[PDB]
Amino acid sequence: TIEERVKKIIGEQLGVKQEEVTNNASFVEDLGADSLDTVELVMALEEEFDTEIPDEEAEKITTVQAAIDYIN
Amino acid sequence: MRLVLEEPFKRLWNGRDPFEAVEALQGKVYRELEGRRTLRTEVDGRGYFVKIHRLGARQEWQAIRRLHEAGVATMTAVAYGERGSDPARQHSFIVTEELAPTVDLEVFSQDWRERPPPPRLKRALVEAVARMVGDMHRAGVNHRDCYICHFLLHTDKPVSADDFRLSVIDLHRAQTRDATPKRWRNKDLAALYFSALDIGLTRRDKLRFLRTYFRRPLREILRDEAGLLAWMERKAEKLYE
Ligand SMILES: *P(=O)(O)OCC(C)(C)[C@H](O)C(=O)NCCC(=O)NCCSC(=O)CCCCCCCCCCCCCCC
Repeated sequence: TIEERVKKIIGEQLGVKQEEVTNNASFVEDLGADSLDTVELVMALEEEFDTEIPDEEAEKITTVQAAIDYIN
Repeated sequence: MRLVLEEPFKRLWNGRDPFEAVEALQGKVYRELEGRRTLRTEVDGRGYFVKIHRLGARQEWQAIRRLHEAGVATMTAVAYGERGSDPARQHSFIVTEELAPTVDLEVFSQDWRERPPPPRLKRALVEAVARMVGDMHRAGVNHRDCYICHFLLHTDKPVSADDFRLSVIDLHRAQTRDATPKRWRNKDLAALYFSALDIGLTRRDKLRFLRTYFRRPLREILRDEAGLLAWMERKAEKLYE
């Protein structure tokens, strides 16, 4: 199922515990990510869902909710 | 004097002056850039490109030879020659086999902006070029005409993200050393990028390229190549019009 996959990737990618992966948490300030990690996160999403995210959309993926919204 | 003959021209020019024989080969003739010459010819229907200089064939020949040593897929050279009393003003030739059926990557990506390919196929091609160019550079060869059109995708089989092969072609200006100076590395990388501004590469398709090209972490690349990458991005902006 998809709603969970996104949560799992952010966690395996950002090295944060699943409990911290909240739809309200922005990666930069809440999950300890810097710049590039978000992008490596966006990439990891592209690669797990075998899709492509346009640069306009990928720059709007700054929170966990932002991430799930796009996949669905 | 330098001369290497392979089949079919080894027998074909047995008791023949090969420098005469290349000039006697026939077929669709092309570029005549001051003494230079290119023509397609067939021997038992195969198809070969003939390049005659009367800058010479040496550049292509040593690039092709180094790339074969290094395992980088490229043209195969069946005939090569240099002669002349003035080592500067030599008469040279080189005949390469045709690679076919192929489609070059510019044509292949012609309309990715509007007919988007499968993402995985796309990234596999981006990465396959990153590997070849990196491999080329680490083997001491800089292309000098490193554009996507000089990479052949092989169409003798159906192409998928899991199964496809590339060949790099046109090495007529390629420089072969034991180590590729960084300025020359960067020129190729610049040219490869500018040839690809119109195929819908995301920012991440370009980072994917850089990582595979350098075989270094992304964070180190963005730090140590910062000025190169900022220049390329600035040129690429102006070139977009
Ligand atoms: P934070 O740490 O503050 O910043 C984050 C970030 C992303 C690192 C930073 O903002 C940044 O440095 N740039 C912003 C956008 C970006 O993603 N830049 C990097 C990519 S652009 C680049 O690096 C310049 C040139 C691109 C590299 C060459 C591309 C080669 C492509 C050729 C491929 C051929 C195959 C084609 C198939 C047919």
